[PDB]
Amino acid sequence: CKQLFTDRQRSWWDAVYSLITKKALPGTSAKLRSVIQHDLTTLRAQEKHGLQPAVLVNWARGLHKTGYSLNSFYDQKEYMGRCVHYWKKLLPLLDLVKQKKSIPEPVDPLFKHFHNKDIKVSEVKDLEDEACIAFATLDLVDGKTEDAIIAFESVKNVVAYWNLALIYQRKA
Amino acid sequence: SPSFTEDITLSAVMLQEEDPGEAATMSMYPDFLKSFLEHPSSAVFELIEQYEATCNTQITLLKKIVKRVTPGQQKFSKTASILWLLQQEMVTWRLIAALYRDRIQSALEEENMFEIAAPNASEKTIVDKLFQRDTLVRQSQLVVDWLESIAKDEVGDFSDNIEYYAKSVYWENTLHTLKQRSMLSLGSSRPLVSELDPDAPIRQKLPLDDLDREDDIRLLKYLFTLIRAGMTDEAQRLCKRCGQAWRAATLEGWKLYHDANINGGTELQAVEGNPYRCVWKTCCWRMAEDEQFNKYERAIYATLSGNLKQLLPVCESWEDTVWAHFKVMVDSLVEQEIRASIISFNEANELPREYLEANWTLDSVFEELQATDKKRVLEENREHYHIIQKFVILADVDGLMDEFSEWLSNGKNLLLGHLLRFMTHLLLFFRTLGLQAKEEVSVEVLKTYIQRLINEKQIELIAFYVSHLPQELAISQYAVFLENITDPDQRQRCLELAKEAGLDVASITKTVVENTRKKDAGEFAHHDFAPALDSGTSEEDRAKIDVIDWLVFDPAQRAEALKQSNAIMRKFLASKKHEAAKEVFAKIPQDSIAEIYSQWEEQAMDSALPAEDDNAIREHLCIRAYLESHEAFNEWFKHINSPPQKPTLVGQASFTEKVAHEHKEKKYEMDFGIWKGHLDALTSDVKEKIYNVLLFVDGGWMVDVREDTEEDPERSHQMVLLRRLCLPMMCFLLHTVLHNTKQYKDCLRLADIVSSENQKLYTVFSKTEMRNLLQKLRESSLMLLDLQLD
Amino acid sequence: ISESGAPGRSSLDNVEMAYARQMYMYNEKVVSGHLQPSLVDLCTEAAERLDDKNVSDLWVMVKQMTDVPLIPASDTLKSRCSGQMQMAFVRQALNYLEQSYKNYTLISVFANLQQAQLGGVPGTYNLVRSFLNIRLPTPIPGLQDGEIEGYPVWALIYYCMRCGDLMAAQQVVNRAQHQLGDFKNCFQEYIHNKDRRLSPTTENKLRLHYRRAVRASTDPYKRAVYCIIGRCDVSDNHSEVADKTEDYLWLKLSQVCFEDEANSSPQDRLTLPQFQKQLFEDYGESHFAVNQQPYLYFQVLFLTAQFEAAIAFLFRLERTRCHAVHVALALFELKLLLKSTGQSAQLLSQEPGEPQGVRRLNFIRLLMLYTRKFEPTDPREALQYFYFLRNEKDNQGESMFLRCVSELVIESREFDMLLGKLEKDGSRKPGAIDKFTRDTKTIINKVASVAENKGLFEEAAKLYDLAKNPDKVLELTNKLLSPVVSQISAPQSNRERLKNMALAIAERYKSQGVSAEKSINSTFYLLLDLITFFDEYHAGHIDLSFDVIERLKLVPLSQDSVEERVAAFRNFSDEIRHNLSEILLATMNILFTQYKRLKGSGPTTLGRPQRVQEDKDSVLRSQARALITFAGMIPYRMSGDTNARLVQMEVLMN
Repeated sequence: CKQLFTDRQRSWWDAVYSLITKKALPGTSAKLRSVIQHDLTTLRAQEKHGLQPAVLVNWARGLHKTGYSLNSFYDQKEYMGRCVHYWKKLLPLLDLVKQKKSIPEPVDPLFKHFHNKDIKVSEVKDLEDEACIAFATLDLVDGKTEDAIIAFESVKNVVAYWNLALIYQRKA
Repeated sequence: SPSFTEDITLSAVMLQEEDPGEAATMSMYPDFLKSFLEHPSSAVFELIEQYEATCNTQITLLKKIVKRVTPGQQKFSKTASILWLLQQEMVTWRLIAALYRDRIQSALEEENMFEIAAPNASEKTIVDKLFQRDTLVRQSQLVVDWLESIAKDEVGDFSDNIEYYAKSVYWENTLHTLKQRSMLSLGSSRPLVSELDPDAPIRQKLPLDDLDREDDIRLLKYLFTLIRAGMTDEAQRLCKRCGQAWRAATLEGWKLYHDANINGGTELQAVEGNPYRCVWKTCCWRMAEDEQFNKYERAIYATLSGNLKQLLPVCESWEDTVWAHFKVMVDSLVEQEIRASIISFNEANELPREYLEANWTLDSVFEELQATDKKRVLEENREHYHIIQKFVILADVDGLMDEFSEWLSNGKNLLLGHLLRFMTHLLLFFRTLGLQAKEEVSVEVLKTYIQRLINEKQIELIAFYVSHLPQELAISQYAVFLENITDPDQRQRCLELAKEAGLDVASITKTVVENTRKKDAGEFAHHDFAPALDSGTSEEDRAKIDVIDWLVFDPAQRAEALKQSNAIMRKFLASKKHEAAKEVFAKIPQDSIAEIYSQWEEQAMDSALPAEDDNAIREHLCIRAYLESHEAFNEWFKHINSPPQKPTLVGQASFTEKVAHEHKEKKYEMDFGIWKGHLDALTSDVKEKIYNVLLFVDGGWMVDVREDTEEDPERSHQMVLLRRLCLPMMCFLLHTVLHNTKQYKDCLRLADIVSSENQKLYTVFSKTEMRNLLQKLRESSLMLLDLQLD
Repeated sequence: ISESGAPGRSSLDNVEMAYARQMYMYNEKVVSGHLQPSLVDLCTEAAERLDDKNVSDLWVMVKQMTDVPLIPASDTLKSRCSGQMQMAFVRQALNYLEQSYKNYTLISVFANLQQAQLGGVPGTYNLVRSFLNIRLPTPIPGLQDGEIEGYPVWALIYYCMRCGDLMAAQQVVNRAQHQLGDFKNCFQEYIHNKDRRLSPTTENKLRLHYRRAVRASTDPYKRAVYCIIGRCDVSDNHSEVADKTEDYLWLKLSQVCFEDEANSSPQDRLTLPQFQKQLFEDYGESHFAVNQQPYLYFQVLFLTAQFEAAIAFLFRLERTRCHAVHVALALFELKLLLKSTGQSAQLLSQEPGEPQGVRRLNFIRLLMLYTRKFEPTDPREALQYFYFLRNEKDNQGESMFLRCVSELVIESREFDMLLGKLEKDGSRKPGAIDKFTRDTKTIINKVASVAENKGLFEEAAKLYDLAKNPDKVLELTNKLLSPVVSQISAPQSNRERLKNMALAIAERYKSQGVSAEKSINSTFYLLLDLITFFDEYHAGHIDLSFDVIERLKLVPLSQDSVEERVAAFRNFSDEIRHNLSEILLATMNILFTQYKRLKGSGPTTLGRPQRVQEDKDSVLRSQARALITFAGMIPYRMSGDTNARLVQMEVLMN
């Protein structure tokens, strides 16, 4: 079981590891840092976008699984911030897969394009609920508890009430 | 696609101003080119069918985009204008296809034969016989049917729109008033009617109810719109739905029996019509003379009769005008040829002698159309699409080319990209069919089309249209097209497109490089010319070094590539650019001549072997020798600047100091050994290469073998001057390099090689360089004398 | 379209001119420090003073609607998330719709005058009665009980309800003693209770009576009154669909409530998105024939809480985008309009879960199009727009306001009155932008740095001279004179004149005031001497170049001077190390010319005695030895050609 994806991800990981451990070349260090910064910006999705709805949903699911499994404070806040930063750009991509149109696939194949086809209207309600949860959590972090609890009572998701119970226990 | 539907549904209600017209115009070109390459000129029917399908598609797209908002702004106004121009272009394409079909059908029967002239019963047989005697009435009725189809297509879904308000009961108010008058003696204090028939008031000359008159006028408007389109089924359907079938029953008297029944088994088809068409058209002429009714009945009576005096204001549009004119002239001709040849005692149509003794042709139509005194028709006969239609119908050439010349002199203030594409396609179809135009207007059309193409960009559409141009102009324009090409992906895409279309992109790039060199006019020719005062590099060197990218991007013409490389290397050596020369030499491989002769021997063509291969071999060898000499010289100077690998006393007074001194001495000895070894090897190679040039009088660098070469006589003389100036310089540089190598066995001849073979006086040998290098030799000899040597 | 910025002084709109003047006065008051009243009242008084009446009344209505006691929110997202402010704004919109109907009745009375079928009489009840007599004085079919002075009691009650005159309704109820049934007490309670509290049992009984009997009478006014009283359905239409949607909207808002009050139950209330969709689709543009009167559409859109829809509608009109931007900046001052990124998308953007009408306004795209549709305009409106652009914080490096002002200054290239006049090398002056904003020195420095990075020389030098920065002035001077040193310096174009005037400005600035650092001044003097020797050599003179290069006292003179030359070379700069190539080239050219002249001149004849020739040869030997020792023991190497020419001149003088 070796390489179950695309060599681009392996090359990016190797470049990141080399730039971190200072195992690259001082001559091309400038262009290496530039490429790493561009890739990090594209991954964070704050200025340049071009990913996939499936990989963004996977990002959100992994972030939720890594955050709600522990009992922290600032770590959970950073996880929710990353979640809302991903959702603010996944929502426009999710608006296109609801009408049974074309999947917004990038020009560079990052994974095997044979299973990441988002066109089935099944968990779109759960995705919208998670996006609303991220929005309400960002509002509560920014000091908008009223709007946060209003959105939480409006939506119907178990993650919302779990985060609410965790916040209430921490406050107590 | 549901994307278009949802987009127009959102745009019909949104409050934004989005114009996808530019995107539609940019996307219609690749689809049109794909349809053109899929359907050639052979299957013209299927080609025009797919064209009409795609054109109706984009017309629906543009009309939806327009109707999605109120066209009040300039952008949407121009969009509606473009939509109308597209409708007109498509109707002109339909007319062109119809005319081409008619010409193809007539080309097989241009020549005929007459032998039967005895008449028989039923004038339909005489009409069918005369139809094959002259094609004028043939194309006349063809244009008539084409206009009828145009009206039918323009009517649209009116048959379904009628159902939204079709009535059923009529004369309700009249019946109520009559009932009131009969039951109470009141309610009709006005010129009342007698019967409830549509002809009773028009016979008694007393009307009633203005609302009923307005409803009848609207119903007559509907009947006129249904009949003008060439429909009768929907007409009688509406008649049976409402109750006014009297108009449909009356509009059935100008027909004729179809005498074709010969037995009882055949169906009875000779029941429609009447032999009283003469008195019918006479009564219609009298009605048109004393016309005093509504405009619609006046126009229908004018069309059924043919009185031009009252038809002049009856004609509403140019289509109706030309239809009425064609019908009138063909009817006059047919009735004249039928009556004057058989019997002429009762004039069915009151035509005087001035109209009876006049054979109408085809130019008279355009004559009266231009002579139309109406301002509307005068303005319509001076635009663009009307004159295009007129020229297409007339099949002229002189006036057409004159108007095209006036258009070209005016400029692009009327034509557009789609217009130019349609014109180019029409010209190509005409040239494929028959005849041609002029070379000047042809090359003007081609250059305008390729200019519009390069303005619209899309590199996937330029190669598929450049091939239609003549080879010379096509290559000359593809040169400028490829001069501005970047990105490796786009470069390889253009390469694949050219290879698929069949264009010689290799020779195109070669001509590009040749034109750039001719525009630069070289750099100090091929002779060492020092610049005046202090100055940097030339402004053309940047372009010369940047043009090598697209040249090396295609590894196929290695011979010409190395020839141009040697040319630019000579130019750089003349204009002082040894650094760039060294960088280019390090970038290019060393087995260039090897690959050259390998390709030459693999192409299986040794019968026409010139001297360019040997010239390139000699040029590359001389360039490599000069670069090796220069690198050896600068390495020797850098080693002289560095400590000369000698135990130099720098202060020794401790154990660590003496250990460091011994280590430095060992390192210096090793470096000196390596330096002497490699310098002796390189200098022995340079001397072995030089020994074959010393015996010559002139020189021996960048020379030629025999005739038939790429170099010019002027370039040959420049290279001869350069080699004559460089031979003593190269020999002196070799002697200077061969000095500190501690091997004077091959240097002891320096005391006599100065005044050796020199028949030519020191004139054009550049006194500065030779004096400087002789001084360098003297300094090296003094250094060797200090280091113990003669 | 809109009132774009005219190039310089020209002709603009009086409305925009007055608004810019009022914004200038507001900025002046802000700079002074005194508390400002409100720009809304100033805009209202300006619209009242101007000859325009329709837009003046529109802005009066907008001001009277915004002057409601509501808490100022932060963004449209927060406004739509908060629930209390939504119902408060809905109640205020209903009250203002009642007031607007009362004002329309007053206007109709003023138009009908007094002596015209019982004209208007002072007093609310008398005015309502006069309006009823003007509309329909005849008894409408479907009358119950009696009448008040022969007037339809049901129509009078409906008119009182539509006008909102609760005191007039109370007077009508008190006057209708025996002219009505046993519902006078219910009417009085419904009028006196603002929250509509008239017993739930009585409300249910009235609803049942309306559903049973009052369902087919010929009195639309009575039917609507009974429906409003009984609280039935959500919409009850009789004969209001006739280019008068105000009454229909009022009835819908009165029959539909967001919060559950008295007699509240399903199938009797709706949501705000429902009315939004109803007004956007069925009552949209080119649907209900409302394009001829866009003011009513804008009013109903602002009343139904559709600020983004109203802004888009006002922007879509002709000669109205200016007023749209004005109301947008007014709402921004009042703290509204949610910010949204995007520079190429449309203005109306939304997210999954947002209703129609309340969308996310793309403020970034709005500012982008506003800046793109403008030309080099007047400085007053420029500062008025900068006062609003500076309110935005940093967004992905720098700021949008800074980028906009940089683009504007690099497109205008003018600062003699906006930033400060210059006599020849003076300081800065309190310009227009300086009299309102501080940090002017840093702003000018950043602008000049941006101009230098783009490709500006003379204007950037003038800007730095105005901002008083000798370090940066000398830095840019050296950076602009370094590449020209490599090429020729003869008067052939304009670059030499530009560098000459720049050098003159720099030297006069250094003479009048404190110059730059020690190394910077040393490099400046070095470059001055070098360009002097360069022009002296290019002019065709050799002895002058020789004597100036000997008096420079910085070239390698002798072996004892090579040491100090190398010691001083370690304290040079990149330009001082780069121009050495051209310096040595010019030196070797001059030396070769001198040697050629000496060789052409006879040793014993044609002048020049043998002793002078020997002295010149010895000084050439010394100069060559010093130069070659320098070039050999400096820790810097260049190219093979330069090295070969160096050794060539070394042995020529050797």
